[PDB]
Amino acid sequence: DWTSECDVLVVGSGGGALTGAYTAAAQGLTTIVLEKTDRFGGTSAYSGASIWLPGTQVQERAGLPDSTENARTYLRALLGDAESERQDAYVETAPAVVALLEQNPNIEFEFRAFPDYYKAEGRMDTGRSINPLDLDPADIGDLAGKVRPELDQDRTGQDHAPGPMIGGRALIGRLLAAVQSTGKAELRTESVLTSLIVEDGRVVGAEVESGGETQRIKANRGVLMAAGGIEGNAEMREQAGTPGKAIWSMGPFGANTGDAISAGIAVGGATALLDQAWFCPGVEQPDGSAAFMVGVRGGLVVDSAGERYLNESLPYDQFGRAMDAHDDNGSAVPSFMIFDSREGGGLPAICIPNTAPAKHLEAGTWVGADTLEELAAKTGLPADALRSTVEKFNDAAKLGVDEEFHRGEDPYDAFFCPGANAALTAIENGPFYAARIVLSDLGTKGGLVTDVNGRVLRADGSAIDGLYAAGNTSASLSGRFYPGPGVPLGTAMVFSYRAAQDMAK
Amino acid sequence: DWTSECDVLVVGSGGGALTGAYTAAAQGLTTIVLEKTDRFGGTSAYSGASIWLPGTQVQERAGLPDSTENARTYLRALLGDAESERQDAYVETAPAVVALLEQNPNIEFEFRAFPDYYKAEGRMDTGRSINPLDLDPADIGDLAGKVRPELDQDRTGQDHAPGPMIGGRALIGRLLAAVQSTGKAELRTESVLTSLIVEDGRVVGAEVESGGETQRIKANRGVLMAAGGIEGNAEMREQAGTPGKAIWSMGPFGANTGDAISAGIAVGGATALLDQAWFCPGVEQPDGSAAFMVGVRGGLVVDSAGERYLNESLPYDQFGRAMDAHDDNGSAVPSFMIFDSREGGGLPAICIPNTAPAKHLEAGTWVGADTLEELAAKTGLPADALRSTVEKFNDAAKLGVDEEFHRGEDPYDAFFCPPNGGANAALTAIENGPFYAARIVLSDLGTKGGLVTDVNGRVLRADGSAIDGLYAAGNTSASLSGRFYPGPGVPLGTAMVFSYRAAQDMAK
Amino acid sequence: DWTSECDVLVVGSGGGALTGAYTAAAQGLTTIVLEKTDRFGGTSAYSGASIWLPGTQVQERAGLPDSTENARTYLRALLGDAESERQDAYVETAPAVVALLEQNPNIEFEFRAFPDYYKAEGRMDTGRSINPLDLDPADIGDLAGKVRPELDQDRTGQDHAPGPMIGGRALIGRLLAAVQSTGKAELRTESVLTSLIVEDGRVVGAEVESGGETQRIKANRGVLMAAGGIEGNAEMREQAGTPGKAIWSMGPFGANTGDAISAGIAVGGATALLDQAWFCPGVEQPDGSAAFMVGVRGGLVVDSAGERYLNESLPYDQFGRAMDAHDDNGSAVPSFMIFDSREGGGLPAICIPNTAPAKHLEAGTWVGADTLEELAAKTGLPADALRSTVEKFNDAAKLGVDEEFHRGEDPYDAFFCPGANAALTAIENGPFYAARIVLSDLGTKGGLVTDVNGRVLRADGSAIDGLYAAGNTSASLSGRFYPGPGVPLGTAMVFSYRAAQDMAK
Amino acid sequence: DWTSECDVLVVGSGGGALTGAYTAAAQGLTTIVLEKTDRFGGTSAYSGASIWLPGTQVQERAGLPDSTENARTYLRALLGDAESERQDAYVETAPAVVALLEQNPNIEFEFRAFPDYYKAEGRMDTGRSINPLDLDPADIGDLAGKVRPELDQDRTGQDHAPGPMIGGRALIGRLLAAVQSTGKAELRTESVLTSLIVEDGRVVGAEVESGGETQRIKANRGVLMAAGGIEGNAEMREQAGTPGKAIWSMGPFGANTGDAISAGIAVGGATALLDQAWFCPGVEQPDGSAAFMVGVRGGLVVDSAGERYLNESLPYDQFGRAMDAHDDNGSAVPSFMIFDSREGGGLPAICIPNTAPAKHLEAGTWVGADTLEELAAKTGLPADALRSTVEKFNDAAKLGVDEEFHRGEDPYDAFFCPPNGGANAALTAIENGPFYAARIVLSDLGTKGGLVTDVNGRVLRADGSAIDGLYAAGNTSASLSGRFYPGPGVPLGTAMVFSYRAAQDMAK
Ligand SMILES: [Cl-]
Ligand SMILES: [Cl-]
Ligand SMILES: [Cl-]
Ligand SMILES: [Cl-]
Ligand code: NA
Ligand code: NA
Repeated sequence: DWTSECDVLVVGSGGGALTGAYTAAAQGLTTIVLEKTDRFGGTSAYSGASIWLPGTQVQERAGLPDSTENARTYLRALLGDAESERQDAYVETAPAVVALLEQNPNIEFEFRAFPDYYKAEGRMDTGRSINPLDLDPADIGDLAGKVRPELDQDRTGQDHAPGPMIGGRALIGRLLAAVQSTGKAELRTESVLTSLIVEDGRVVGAEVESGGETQRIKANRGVLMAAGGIEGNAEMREQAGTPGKAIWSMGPFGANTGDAISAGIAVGGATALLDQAWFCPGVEQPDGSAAFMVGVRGGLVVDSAGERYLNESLPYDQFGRAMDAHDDNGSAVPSFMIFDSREGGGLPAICIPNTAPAKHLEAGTWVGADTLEELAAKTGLPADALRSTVEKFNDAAKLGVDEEFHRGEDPYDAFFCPGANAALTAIENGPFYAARIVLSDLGTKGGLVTDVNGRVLRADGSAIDGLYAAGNTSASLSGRFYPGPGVPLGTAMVFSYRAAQDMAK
Repeated sequence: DWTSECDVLVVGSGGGALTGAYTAAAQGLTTIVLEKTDRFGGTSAYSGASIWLPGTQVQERAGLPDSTENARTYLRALLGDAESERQDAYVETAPAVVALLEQNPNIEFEFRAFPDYYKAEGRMDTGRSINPLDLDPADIGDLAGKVRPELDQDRTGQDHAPGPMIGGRALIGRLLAAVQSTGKAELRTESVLTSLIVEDGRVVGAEVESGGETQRIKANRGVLMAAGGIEGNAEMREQAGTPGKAIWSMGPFGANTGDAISAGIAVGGATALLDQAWFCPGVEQPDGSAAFMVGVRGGLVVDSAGERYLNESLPYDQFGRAMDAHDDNGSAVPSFMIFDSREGGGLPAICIPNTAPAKHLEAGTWVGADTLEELAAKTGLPADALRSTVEKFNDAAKLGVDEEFHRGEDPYDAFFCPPNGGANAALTAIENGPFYAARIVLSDLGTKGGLVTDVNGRVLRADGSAIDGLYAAGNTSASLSGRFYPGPGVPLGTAMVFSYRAAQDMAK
Repeated sequence: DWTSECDVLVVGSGGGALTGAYTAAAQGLTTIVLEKTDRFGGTSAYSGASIWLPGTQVQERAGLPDSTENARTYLRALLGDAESERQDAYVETAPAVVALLEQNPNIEFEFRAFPDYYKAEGRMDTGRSINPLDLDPADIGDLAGKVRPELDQDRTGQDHAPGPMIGGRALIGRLLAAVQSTGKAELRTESVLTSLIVEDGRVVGAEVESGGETQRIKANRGVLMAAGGIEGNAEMREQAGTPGKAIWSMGPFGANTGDAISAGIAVGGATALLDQAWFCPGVEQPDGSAAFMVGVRGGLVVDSAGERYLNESLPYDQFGRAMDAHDDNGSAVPSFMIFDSREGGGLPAICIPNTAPAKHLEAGTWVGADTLEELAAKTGLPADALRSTVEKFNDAAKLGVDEEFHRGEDPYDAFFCPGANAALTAIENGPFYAARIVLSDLGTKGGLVTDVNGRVLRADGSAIDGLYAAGNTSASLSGRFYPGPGVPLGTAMVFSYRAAQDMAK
Repeated sequence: DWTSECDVLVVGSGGGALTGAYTAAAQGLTTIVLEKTDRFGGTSAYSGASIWLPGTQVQERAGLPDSTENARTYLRALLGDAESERQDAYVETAPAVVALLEQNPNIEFEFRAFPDYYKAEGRMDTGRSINPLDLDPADIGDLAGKVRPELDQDRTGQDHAPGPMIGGRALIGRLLAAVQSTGKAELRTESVLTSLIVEDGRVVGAEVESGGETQRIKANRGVLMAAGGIEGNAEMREQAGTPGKAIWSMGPFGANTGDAISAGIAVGGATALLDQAWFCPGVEQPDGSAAFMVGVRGGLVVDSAGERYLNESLPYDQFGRAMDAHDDNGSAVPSFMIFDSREGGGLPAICIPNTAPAKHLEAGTWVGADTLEELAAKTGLPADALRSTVEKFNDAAKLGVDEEFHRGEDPYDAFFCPPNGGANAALTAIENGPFYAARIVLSDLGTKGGLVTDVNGRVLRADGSAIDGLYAAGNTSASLSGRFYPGPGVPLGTAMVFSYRAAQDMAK
């Protein structure tokens, strides 16, 4: 009947999942971690591993003037009372999560400056998020080769490049080492959750595919599903009304297809926010995929009418949401980023992965021209509107003020730029370029409804015993907002920890 | 006649070239740097930026027990008296080069452990080489985007990945910022030396292609040619008898085609060591290129007879030279690296660039099999020999001693191995299938033959006389190291010292 | 005539002096540093090496929300307009000093939390001061053995203990290595300034004793005198009306006897603030010296009448100034710190150097008793007043409020303490102890009048050509205030730098 | 009858004792720790807290190429088959001890480079030992003040200096916090074991003095005696034939007077190796005591005949043993360390505690002179021999080779030497006067002879049988290392492994 048995079954291997697994395994509960693909970490591995866990011992070490209450105030100011109990659990539990994790020899974080994303009471203009320290891959042995590589390697048929493991690779490599060190955890790759097993109304285990064979794994205390969102599943996204496209998602291709959300729905779990994502502008690639565009430091962006319609320096989720709001049957998706040869043909932003300009020009995702009139012809933009847009923006750059969209009036805008306003630079030294910008995502954020301890709830608010969800398998407490750097990982980690604690009671 | 004029004309933009440029420009000499391609740095940018500049203030700050004389002793012990004057200039000048460079706010180095490569008096088992600190690209402005990206990006149609600039990218980014900061230097890309201009027997400038137009650039004090070797030029390699192949070279494809060496020969420069390179084993790629294989930590290697013939843990140049020495009509090039599934299908070494196993297996550069007999059939190796080779190696791993090739009896062999191995961290049994065989070819990190030079980088004629106004350093010059790669950073260290000395000579 | 020549002659080898020397030597000026004793560093070597240099790249790395203007506002709020130009130069120049120093491979700093000392607009409750990184003594070669050792070694006939060089020893060891690295500087020990040499009204060099021989050293650009204060000169202190005593000073015994201040007076330099010091409470030692008492976390303090008279948690300079104000009798100098056995007999504060309780008890600097009545008899304190004082304090601890002196109503009070108020802890588990507390100092702060570039001024405000002063050789811009951690070193370093820059013009 | 009762009674509070206590208390056994003095930690607190626990998770996290088997090979190569079972238990159990301890939130270690002490198969030239992380005293509350301070404070009437707790202070502070955190342990100071209580041939408890009153404490599972060696007991040392002197021992004055070893003998425990110690050269102090001399980086050493007789750069135990071997009725004890004014009068080594040169000169433990002839007169050395010895050594320094004692031919010798020496960083000419001679005596870091034990720490009788209920570890026990100090951290590492194993045995 049962192929194996454990106390805590964890589905997925991102930051949340591994934090849940660690929490369970470190207090003596036998734990099995199931990863679908041949690598641990998912999108978490791709990430910069900024983590929004405020008011902890990490920020105390840095002498940061902030607190749990200040962070609570910020969330409340942005999110309102919707999900206030989960907002409270999120900020209140951050210190304990960080304390537990840093008690492991394989884990250490530090504060790294990066501004919160909205002007509101409680905002930190320099940020409050933390990051794992760089990791020498030699220091975790055979685990390094099981961590998913960064986007710049993973989508070009490559494994890790020669430096240290940084960002998400450090996060996942350190979490894995921690989980392994407990001696209470079994880490499996190529093991796919297919359905949950329910007895007398309680989730008691799961059915799983690996090795072509199907298995049944018993979970005495519970199942934590932290297996990502629906971002890779075009059908679910289209049914939910999610903007963007699977092909533009920055999740690992084919990994996060909503399997855990579906398995949860099948046993009665309610869902929410399925039309929402962690949005970002994406630089369209030759193969139809996208690259995360972050840290804009020049150029401007136009809709298909050749006009500016947003502050290009906006945090990525707000940028993406403005694309979607402006879009009318494709007038803003794609949009076009217009820039000159100031950076030798390079686009003035950080693009992940970072495809050379020559490949884009060869494929036609970018076009270049000696004049704006010619650029307009090649892109389908109106020449007069485009010329007029650029002249107006260049006047704004001269004055150092953008009266139309107020670019360069916020610490986030200034943060990425080294004239009168560092964020406003004239577009004037040809050749000129236009890059297609699409509506990408860093995962979706809709999913199973959960309570403050990660328990999956039915439509009436009752808890499905034995079943927990966190990360993008769960509907985010953040609703339509991306409050600052590290919220996706921070929420994932806090609720995975709380789920494991609940299972331990 | 002249399109522009400067005091010091530098051809190339690797570590050496930029160090020469900095040295000239920082003491007031107007300098022009010509880079052939659209990015600065060449192979130097690809490098790990380990630099063998011993006995300097950098190693003092690490409390390293070493000195100029200890380093001199090591070179002498390996190289003998051949080029002893240039050996002396190399070690004696290192401290002044480092001191000059670290004076610049854009440049700082630190010691990083990595062992010297030969057992000899003066060897540092932990190393003595230094590296530039990681560099936030934001700290050098628009120069970051002009630095050539790492191999793992540059050969897949990509620009820099998101972290800091490290290794060669930090080296070149910092050097460029230093050169720019002088206010005496002009840095040019897509500018190609075609020939040297000689008046009354003196090199007085150069002819250069850029923008489809040809230019003539006057050099009042001299021309420093640090434009790399012949690695990318199959013809020059074949004429010279150089082993390996241009496509297997780890230099940037098409950059280093021996142009400066040819230009030097054309004005009377003598050459030497043209059959020599900085060799390394390369993991054959699906497209016929190679990947630098360094830091071997498992597996074994066989020739086409299914037998071991070298210590697989040898420093890369010695490994390469052993392939070439063993090779008889292709019996050792390619060789086959045999490994098991201990690392989940990964090859137990550092491969640059790091192509995923699945691509290799799809292309057939690697083959996998559940047994050795089958692995032998898929590679052409004799099954009995292969099986026997692996059993014997596995016995050696059990005992912790390799009596046949003495692998794991040297700090270099140990340095790259992970913990919790056996008796000998370099000897790990090949026993948990599936088993794999990867083709290994004779790659290079540049060639090291070229124009004959003196202690101040001046290009010499066959009779030993100096061609006035003409200097060479880096792989445009014949290396003082001859047939030896003494330790980490010798190619960059020699390039940097002699570029500095050339610029100092021009300043007299 | 002249024994040697240099561009810049620096007298002293504390943080200021070496920073001045570095600034000169790093831009090509030949520099000679003269240290009186056989070790470099003076009191600076003894220090914790907290440095109040606000709004620099160091605090930017830590994401600290502060700025030059915020720091300027704080000084102005405390100090008023007296010395406003020098207040401006101090805060405005801090970034450049830090930038120059961190450009040297031997120097790096980091922010370390430690609150500013007064409630006022611009205060950083977590601080804004910075510290040199720990230094492995092996990394600076033979220089390590030329750095003065910490107080816990230096006053017991010892050289450096085995760990890294930290605090002032790291500051001085890194500054020395930086100065040496320039190849433009000569570092001399056992070389004592005796008088300045003036030609045509310009200071052109100095007369110096070393090796029993007197020398004359020519200074082409100038002489920087950063040779400490008058703290070790009982006569100068008495003449000036400086409270405390030379033996109680935490300066190195006999080093800082006001030599440079006298030499300056002798060529026409005006002086100011000579009755002022950087004050601190000191734990009286068996040999009549003192130990810096900092980070009070328990106990209470009484005058000779057995009554509390100050907030015992005050920053040290305010504590010291309150002792002096209350002491119109020897009634407050000594005072008595009353504590119980909560810390096993240890005094609840940090004492530098840290003499064992058993030595104090043996010498009678401390007394112990099973009751307060007996403690009073052994100390001379009135028993009833003492008992009553402790009971009242204990009631305050119970309520969590000290109505009499408002202890525990400030971030500085809280910072050092791990009931209702962490700073108020009942004194109730015997045996009970009384330790004598005297009015110590961390150097005096009166001296030669100087301008924004460190030039020594005459009584009419005119500058004595060729002559500069900084650190405690100079009258501090801070007047009667110690604004926060690192002001003594920060002012010393900024004005030494500015002096060297002025000499370079 | 019984004053109190516990499952496991631990005598002593050094690293071993507290590790035993933790092991017992963390798995639910009630534990009482008895410390004789008013501070916890003993010599362990004084130590650098290097710990030789190879092949554990700690060295894995540093990527160190080493293993259990490599370590086993090293011990076997030095020690031979004598105590091979205990050698095996030591290396095999290290990982589990580390794992258990690092599971506690108060404990974390890291690898720190420091070479193993002998040239032999399995030596790590960089070392394999680990150290506790620096500890903020605020993180363990009232326990910090109960930890014995470092030597540089403890022997001058001082408590902890102002930095973090490091070395032994960190080790003991973290262990204490871990023990306390179990909620199963009672930590007592000023509680002195006087004798063991035996019923029907089983040790069932102990008699203990504290508060002037005598107590009887029942131990249901057993008594672990980890109360140090005989180092502080001149009578026991003289009876055993131990070289050195109590007054020169680096143990805390009066703490380790062999009380547990005597108590064990009294109930039938056999003893071994009582004439052995963990030896070191000691710089003789004004008060007749000594200071650990480690990390020699200059000077030379002579016997009373003014001649060199050993490699001065030898690891401390080998240095000490060479003094003892050469000594003939005081010809080598004291020896004289001869040095010049290169370091301003400082002795070229690390001395713990670090008494200023002026105090030595004032007391006459050191003498200074402008010439070697005079230095000789003041020390009782022959002038000609001394002069000749120094001239010969200076020639060796010039050549960079010491043909007589081969100093500077080993990674340990090099490890402590600053840069920019000459040919050999360990050999520096003695030539810039004044010249100094410092008296060097035969100090110790504890003795290593004591009660015979098995792989689980059980005290054995002369016939090899185990005394039920009785365990010993650390220097209360005879060391498995015999006459050898294999590398850094062996005294603490053995103490900790056998204390853990004893507690595990008691838990069965
Ligand atoms: Cl983020
Ligand atoms: Cl190299
Ligand atoms: Cl301060
Ligand atoms: Cl040791
Ligand atoms: Na790539
Ligand atoms: Na001391």
